[PDB]
Amino acid sequence: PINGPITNKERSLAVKYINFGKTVKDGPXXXXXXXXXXXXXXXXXXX
Amino acid sequence: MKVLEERNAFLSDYEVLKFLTDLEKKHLWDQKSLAPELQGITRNVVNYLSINKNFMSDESFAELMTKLNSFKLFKAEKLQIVNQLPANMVHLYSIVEECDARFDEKTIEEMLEIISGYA
Amino acid sequence: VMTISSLEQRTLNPDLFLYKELVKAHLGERAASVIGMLVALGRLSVRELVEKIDGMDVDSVKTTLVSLTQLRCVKYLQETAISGKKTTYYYYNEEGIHILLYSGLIIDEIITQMRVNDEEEHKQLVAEIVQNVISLGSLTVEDYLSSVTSDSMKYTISSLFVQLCEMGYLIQISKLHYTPIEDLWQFLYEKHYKNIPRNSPLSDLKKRSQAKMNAKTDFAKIINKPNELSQILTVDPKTSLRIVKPTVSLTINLDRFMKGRRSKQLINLAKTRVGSVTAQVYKIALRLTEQKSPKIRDPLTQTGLLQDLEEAKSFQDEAELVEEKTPGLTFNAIDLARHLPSASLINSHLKILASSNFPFLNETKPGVYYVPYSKLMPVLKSSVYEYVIASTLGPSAMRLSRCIRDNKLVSEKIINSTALMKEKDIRSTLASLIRYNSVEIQEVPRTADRSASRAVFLFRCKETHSYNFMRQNLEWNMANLLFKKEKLKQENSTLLKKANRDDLLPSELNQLKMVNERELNVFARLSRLLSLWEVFQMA
Amino acid sequence: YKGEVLGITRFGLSKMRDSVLQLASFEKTTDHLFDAAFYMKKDAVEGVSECIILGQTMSIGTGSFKVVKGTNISEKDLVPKRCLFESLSNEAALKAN
Amino acid sequence: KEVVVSETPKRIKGLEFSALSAADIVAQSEVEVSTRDLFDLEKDRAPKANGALDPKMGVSSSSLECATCHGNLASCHGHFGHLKLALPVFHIGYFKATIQILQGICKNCSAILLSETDKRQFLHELRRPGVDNLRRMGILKKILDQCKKQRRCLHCGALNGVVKKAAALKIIHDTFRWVGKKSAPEKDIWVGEWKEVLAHNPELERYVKRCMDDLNPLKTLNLFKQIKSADCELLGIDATVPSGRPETYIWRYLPAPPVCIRPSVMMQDSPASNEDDLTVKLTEIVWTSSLIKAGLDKGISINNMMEHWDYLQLTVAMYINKPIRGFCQRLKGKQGRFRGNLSGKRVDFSGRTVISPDPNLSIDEVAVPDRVAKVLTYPEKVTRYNRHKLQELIVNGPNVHPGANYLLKRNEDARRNLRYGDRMKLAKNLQIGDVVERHLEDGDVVLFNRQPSLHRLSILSHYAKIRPWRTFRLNECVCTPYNADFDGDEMNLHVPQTEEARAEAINLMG
Amino acid sequence: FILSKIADLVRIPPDQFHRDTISAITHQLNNKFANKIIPNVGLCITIYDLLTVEEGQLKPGDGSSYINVTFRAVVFKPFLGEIVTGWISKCTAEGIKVSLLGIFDDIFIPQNMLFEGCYYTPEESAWIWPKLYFDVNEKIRFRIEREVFVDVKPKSPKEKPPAYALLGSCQTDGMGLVSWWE
Amino acid sequence: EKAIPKDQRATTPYMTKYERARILGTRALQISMNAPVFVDLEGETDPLRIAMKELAEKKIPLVIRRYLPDGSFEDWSVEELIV
Amino acid sequence: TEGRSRDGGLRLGEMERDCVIAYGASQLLLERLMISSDAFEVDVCDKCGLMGYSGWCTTCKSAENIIKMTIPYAAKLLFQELLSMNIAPRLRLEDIFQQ
Ligand SMILES: [Zn+2]
Ligand SMILES: [Zn+2]
Ligand SMILES: [Zn+2]
Repeated sequence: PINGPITNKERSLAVKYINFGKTVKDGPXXXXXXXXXXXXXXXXXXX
Repeated sequence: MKVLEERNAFLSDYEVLKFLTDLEKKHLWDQKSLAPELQGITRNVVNYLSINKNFMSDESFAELMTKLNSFKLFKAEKLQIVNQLPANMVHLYSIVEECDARFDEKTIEEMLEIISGYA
Repeated sequence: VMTISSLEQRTLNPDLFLYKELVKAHLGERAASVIGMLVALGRLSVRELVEKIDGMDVDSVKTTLVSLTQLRCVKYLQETAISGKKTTYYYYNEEGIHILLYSGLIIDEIITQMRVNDEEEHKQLVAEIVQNVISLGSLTVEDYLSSVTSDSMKYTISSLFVQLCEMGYLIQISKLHYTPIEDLWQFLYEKHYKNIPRNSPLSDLKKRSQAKMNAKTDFAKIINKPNELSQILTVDPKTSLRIVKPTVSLTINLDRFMKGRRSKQLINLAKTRVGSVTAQVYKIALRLTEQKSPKIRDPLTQTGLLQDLEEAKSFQDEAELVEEKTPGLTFNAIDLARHLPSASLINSHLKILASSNFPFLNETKPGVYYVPYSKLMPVLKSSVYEYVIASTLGPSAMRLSRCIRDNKLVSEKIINSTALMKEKDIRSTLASLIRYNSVEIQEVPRTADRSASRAVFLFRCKETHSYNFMRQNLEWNMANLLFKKEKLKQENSTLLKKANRDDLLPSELNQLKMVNERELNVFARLSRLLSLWEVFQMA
Repeated sequence: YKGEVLGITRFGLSKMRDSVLQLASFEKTTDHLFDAAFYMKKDAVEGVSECIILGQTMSIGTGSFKVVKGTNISEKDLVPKRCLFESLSNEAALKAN
Repeated sequence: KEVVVSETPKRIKGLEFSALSAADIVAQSEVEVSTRDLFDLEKDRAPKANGALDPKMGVSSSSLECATCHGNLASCHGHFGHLKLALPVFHIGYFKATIQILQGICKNCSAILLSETDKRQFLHELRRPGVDNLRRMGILKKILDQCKKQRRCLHCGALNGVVKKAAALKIIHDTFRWVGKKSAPEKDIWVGEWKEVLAHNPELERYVKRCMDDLNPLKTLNLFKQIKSADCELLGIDATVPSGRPETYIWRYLPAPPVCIRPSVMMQDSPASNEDDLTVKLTEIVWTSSLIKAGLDKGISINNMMEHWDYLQLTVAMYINKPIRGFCQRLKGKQGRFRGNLSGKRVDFSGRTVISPDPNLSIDEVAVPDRVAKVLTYPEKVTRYNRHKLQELIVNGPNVHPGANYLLKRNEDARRNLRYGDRMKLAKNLQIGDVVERHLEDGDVVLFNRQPSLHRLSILSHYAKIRPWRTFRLNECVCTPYNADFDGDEMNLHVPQTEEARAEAINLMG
Repeated sequence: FILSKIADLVRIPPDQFHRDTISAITHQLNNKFANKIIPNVGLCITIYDLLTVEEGQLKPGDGSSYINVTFRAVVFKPFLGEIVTGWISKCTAEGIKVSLLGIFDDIFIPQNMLFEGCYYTPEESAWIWPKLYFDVNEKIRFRIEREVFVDVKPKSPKEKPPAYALLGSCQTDGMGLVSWWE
Repeated sequence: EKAIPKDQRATTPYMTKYERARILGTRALQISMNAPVFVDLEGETDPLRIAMKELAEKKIPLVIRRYLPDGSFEDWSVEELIV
Repeated sequence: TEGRSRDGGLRLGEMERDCVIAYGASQLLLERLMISSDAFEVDVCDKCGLMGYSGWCTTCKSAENIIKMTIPYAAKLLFQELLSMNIAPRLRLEDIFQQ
C-alpha cells in the first residue's frame, strides 16, 4: 500500500523500463549456429 | 452468416442509380405507373442521388478519365470528386489529402475547368 | 451485478496466467500460446504443440522456437529411447520471464554499484551497452565490437568491458548452463551407477556412498564453473592492457543482482533496529564479502531429487557444514575503517552491534567475526512477515500472532487471560486471524472421540501455509496492475497512434497526460510489491 | 468378437459401448453419472436409444439416406461484369505517375 | 436496426462432463437471495419480494408478470440465481473422490509426491492414442496406490502419514505406522510439543489421546490452491481451463433452483398457497448461513459457532442427497424402477375398447365406431383440392360425423375451436395456408396395438372405417399376431398426425 | 458505398417452383437483408449478383428446397475520413446531429473538435460562432472520423440504440454550409 | 467428401423398401404445401393416394443420395432405378 | 395423465418400443414420442453449452451465438435435475448442411 509520488529516482527507473520495452518490440541479424543441437532447427535458424 | 471477405473492388456512386433503375424497372417502376418493405431504400437512394447534380451522362463519364489520369491523386480522392463541390476554389481544398502542396499555380486549375465542363 | 467487479477472472488462474501475461506484453499472440501451454501441461514436445491448439502448424512453431531460444525462455533437453530415433522435450526455463519483469531494476543496481568511480561518461555508455545485452539475449564480443563506431576510442567502451565481468554480474556463455537440475543430476549420475567391473556383492550400502560422494564432487565442479573462472576474462596479451577474450561471449547472472536486493532487505532490518551510521558500517563489510557468500544460491542441491527422512540431516548438515566452512574460513579478517567516501578504530561501533544481537547477526569466532547465512533467515522471515500483518490490519492483529508463537497449541483459557483485554473483541479478530489459514485449527475432541461439540481447541504452527499465502500475493497484485495498464493502451490505442505519428487541440493533450500519469504510478506500484515478493520466495 | 466371452449382464454389459446414457438406461443409477463426471468422459450421441432421448432422427432404417432434388443451374448466367468500376479507377493512378 | 438472423439445421454430438467453478453461477445470477428466512412476503396483498421466491425468478401462477420476460407460464421457462455460503462448506457426492485428491498429494508442500521417471512413464501411458475407459480406472488406481508405499517426501522437506478417512462427513488423516523404535527429526519435536501440554494440566491429555490429526474443509481448500498447471492429469483432471482446476469440489457459491424446479403446490380443499419441500430447504439455508455471517466481529465465541458450521455441511448434504428429501430422489425416483421391467407413459390421440369378430371386413380394414370417431381428430392442410369439400365440412358442424371440431388460420391466432358458435360465413373465406382438423373417416391410416407386446408382429397398421354401436372389430382371418382369443380383452388404438409418418406406417408396417 | 462478398443458405418453398430459381432466390435474399444491418461489414442496401449456386438438398421432414449460395451485396460506408452531404435534424446541448436523407439519421457530431467558438444556448438559439451560424433545413457537409459497433437487446413486442453509428470532426474550414462559398 | 462419378458404383441397382417409405412420404408432404403435379390427376382427395399414382408413372423429380461408411458419397436417380 | 375422472391416454412400453424399431421406421418415432406428446424449444449457445432464456445465455451475454432448436421436455427436465447437482451436461452443436 502506502506509496504515492515518491522517489523520483524510481520514476526515472520506470521511464527507462518503458524505453527498454519499446526497443524490444521494435526489434525481431546473424544468430549464427549457436547452441543448436537440432539439425532441423539449425536449418530454420539459417534465416 | 458467413462472410467470404471484408471488401471487394471499390464502388463509388454512379451505377447505383443505374442498377437501382433496374430494381425500379422491375417492381412498379414508381412515379410512372402510379397513375415488399423494399420501399425504404428505394425512395431513399434515388431522391438523395439525383437531387444533387440537378440544382446524368454515359460517354463523357468514361471519357472524364483523360486528364484525371495524369494526376497522382490516386484512389480515395479519385472516386470522391465525382459528386461533391465541383469546380470552385477552396471546394476541392478539403477532400484531397496534402491539398495544394506540390503543384499550385496552374495545374490544379486544370481540374476546376474540366469538372466545370461537366454541366 | 454487471461482472465489472472482476469476479470472472478472480477464481480460475493461480500462477499460470502470470507467465503468459508478461510475454504477451513482450511479444503476444503465438508467443503467449506456446509458453502458456508449456506451463499448464508442463513437459512438452515439438509435435505436441501442433496437436492441441491447431496453432497454424510449423509456421509459428519453428518461428517461436528460435525466438524463445535467443532469450532462453525455454529449457532445452534432448535424449533417445531404447526403441530408437530421438526426442526433444521443452520445459519452462527457470525464471526468465521474471528477468523480463526485472529489466531496468537489474540495470539500476548495475549503474548504482558501478561507482567508487565518480560521475563519468559511464552513465550514457553502459546504459546503451547493457540494454543491448538483455534485449538480444546473447552477445558475442567481436560482433558487438563491430557495432561500435570507427575513428574513435575503441577501448573507451572497453574501458568498462573487462570491468563488466568485474566480480559478479556478467559471466561467459558456457555449454549446458541452461538445463533441468533434475536431468543434469541424472545425466551426471551416469558413470556412477554404470561404474563397477563386477566388483563384489558385499555391503550393498557402499553403492550408496560410491555413487553419492562421486556425484557430489562432480556436481561441485559443474556449479562452480560459471561461478568463478579467471581463464577467459583475465586474458592479457602484450601491447595492451587486460582485455576479455574476443571469442567467448557473455551473459548476465543471478549472482550479485539477487544479492544486492537481499542486502537491502538486511539494511531495511538494520536501519530499523540501529542508527544510519551502524547500517553503513555493516554495509561496507557486506560489499566486500558478497562475492564468496552463497546466500540466495543456498540449497543448490534441493531441486531435482529426494532429501530423506533419516538422512535428511546428513544431507542438510552436510550443506550446513559447508555453510559453516566457507563463511568461517574464507571471509575477511578484522579491518579498520577501510575507505568510505569518526577517527581511529570503528570496531567500537561494531561492539554496540555486538552487545545487541537478537534478533539477528552477531555471530563470533575467536579472532574473526561474521554474520551467519543460515540462522539469519528465520529471524529475517519473522520480522518482514510480522510487518505485513501490521500493514494490512490494525494493531490487534499483530499482538495475537506472536501470542500463538510464544508457546504452542493451547486453548482459549490461558489465551483470553494472557493476550490483552477483552473476550468479544478477541473472538472478533480471532475470526479475522483464522479468516485466511495460518493458524489452522487443532484436531482433537474432548472425550467425544471426534463425535460432537464442546471439544477442546488449539491454535498451532503452519509456517509454509502462512508463507504460500504471500506467494498468492505475487501474481494477482501485478496481474490487474499490468493488465488494466495494458487495457489502458488498447482503449487509448487510437490516441497513441496519433501521438506517435505527431512525434493540437485542447482535449487531445488532456488524455495524453492522463495515460502517462497512470503509466508512471503503476510502474512505481509494480516495483514496490516486487521488492516485497522477493523476500518471501525463500523459507 | 472382442476376443473374450462376456455380455448381457450388468457386470458384463460394459465392454465396448462408451455411451453412458444407454448404460445408465438399462441397468444403473448413481455410479455411471458420477463416474463419467470424474474421469471427464466425452464419447458421442450415436445409437438408437441414445437418440430417442435428445429427440432427433435415426441413423438406421428409413433414415439411412438423404433425400435430394437437384436444381441443375447453368454456369453461364451466373457471371455479370463490374459496371464502370475497374476502368476509371485503376487507370487513374497508373498514368504518368 | 434489427440485425439479421440466420439458421441452419443442427444435430447433437457428444457431451462434456465437468464442474462449473465460481465464474458461471455469479454470472448466472439474476437476483441475489440476501434478506433471510420467511417467504420474504409483502404484508398487503401477500406477494413475494426478493429472497428465495420472487417474480423475476420463476412463476407458479397463471398471471405473475416475470419482469425479466413476459407471457408468464406460456412463455417463460426458468431463471437462475446464486447464494452466498459463509466458509467453504464441504461437498457430498465428490466426497469419495475428495479423499483420493487428498491422498496422492503432499501435506508438506501440497504437491505431488511422485518422482521423475515414474511420472514420466505414466504420462506416456495415458497419451497412447486409443484408450478404453477401463484403462483410466486402472492407472488412476495404480498411481494412487504407488504413493502409499513411499514414506519419503521430495523437495519441500519433511513429511507426513496417510489418510484413511476415519469417522459422517468427517475427514481425519491419521499419521501412523512410523518407523519402529527409530527416532524421527519430526518426532522429537512432536513428543516435545506434548511435554509442554501435559506439564500444565496432566489430567485431560492422558485421559483421551491418539486421535492424530484432522483436516478442515477450509484449510484443505487452501491446500488445493497451490497446485496449478503442472500435472492434474494423474489426479484425473485435464485442464483446457474452462474451469479453475480442482478448487471446485468444495461448495462456496450455490445454484439456487428456479420455480420451474419446484413450484408452490396449488390450492387445497380450502383456499391457500402451499410451499414445496425444496423451498423450505434453501430458505432455511439462508438462516443458518447468515448466522455465521452476522456474528464474527461482534458476539459469541470459539466452540459455539463450530458445530453450527458443522451443522451446515449436514444440511447441504441432506439437501442434494417422510423422507424430507427434495432433490437426489426426484432425479433418481421419477416414475420408474428397474427390476428388469421398466415403466412408461405419454400416448396421446388414442382410444381403447373391447373386441368382436366379423366376416365382412377384409384384412387391413378395421372398423372404428363413430362415437369415438367424433372425439378422434386429425390435421389437414387444404390446398388446391380440399377447398371444395372441406369448406362443406366446416358448415356441417361438430355434431354429425362429417364435420370439423377445430380450425387454424395461417395468421397465427390462439386457435379457432368451432363449437360455441360461428360457422356459416366463416367457411366462405378459408385461405389456402390454413389448417383444419376433420373427423376420422374411411380411407385413413391407423395402427393397431395390444398392451402385452411380445414380438415384431404385435404392432401393425390398418385402414379405418365407420360403423355403429361401440366396439373395436377386425377381421377373423387374423387372431395370430395379437394372440386374440376375444373374450372381451382390451386393445390399443393409435392415430398418426403428419403426412410423413402416416405414409410410413401403411406402406411399410402394413 | 462498397460491395461485400458473402455466402448464405436459402430456403425456397414449393410455391415458387413454378418460376425460375434465380428469380426465386432473388426475392428470398431481398427478404433476408434489405434495410437490415449486417454486423461489422456496415449497412447493406441492395443485392447485385448470384454465383457458385449448386444442387440444393432436402431434409426428411419438410419437403422444401434448401440451397447454399454465395453472392455480392451492395453495402454502405465511404471510408474513415470521407466528407459527404447532409443536414441536421434535432438538437440539445451536446453537439449537432446531422442526418443524411436517403440513408439514416444515425450520424451525430458532438462539439469537441469543432471550431473554438461554438456553444449551445438554452435560449432556444441553436449555436453561435465568433462566423455566424445555421440551423435545420439547411444542407451540411460533414466529415467521418470515428465508428462504433454494438450488439442488440432482445426484441419486445407491444435507450442505447447504436446499431450503426458514425461521428466526425469538422474543424477544417468550409464545412456545414455550402452557401458560404460561391 | 467428393462425389463418386456416375460411371462406376458398388451399390445394388435395386431399391430398399425403406426408401419407398420416404419417397411417398416426402412427395405427398409437398402436395399439402401446395406444390404442382407432373401427372394427370383424376378427381379425388388427399396427398397420399395421388402420390402413389405419381410414382406409378415415375414423375418424381428426385435424386436418391446414399452414404457409405468411408464417405464416398453417391448419386442415384429415382427414374433410372428399376424394380 | 392416466386413469379416469381427469383424462386418458395410452401406453408405449420398452417391450413394445423394440417392435417399431424392428420395422426400421424413423419418421414414425419422431412424430409419436415428440410432437404427439410434448414439444418444447430450448435456447442454446455453441460456446459454454448450456440452456437459457430468450436471447440471453445469462453467464455470458452475447445473443450472437445463441441458436434455437427443438428437444423433448423430459430432456431439459433431466438436465435441470443433473445440472443443479454437481455435474456438467454440456451440449455442442454441428451443422447438418454444407455437405
Ligand atoms: Zn421469466
Ligand atoms: Zn513434498
Ligand atoms: Zn453462452
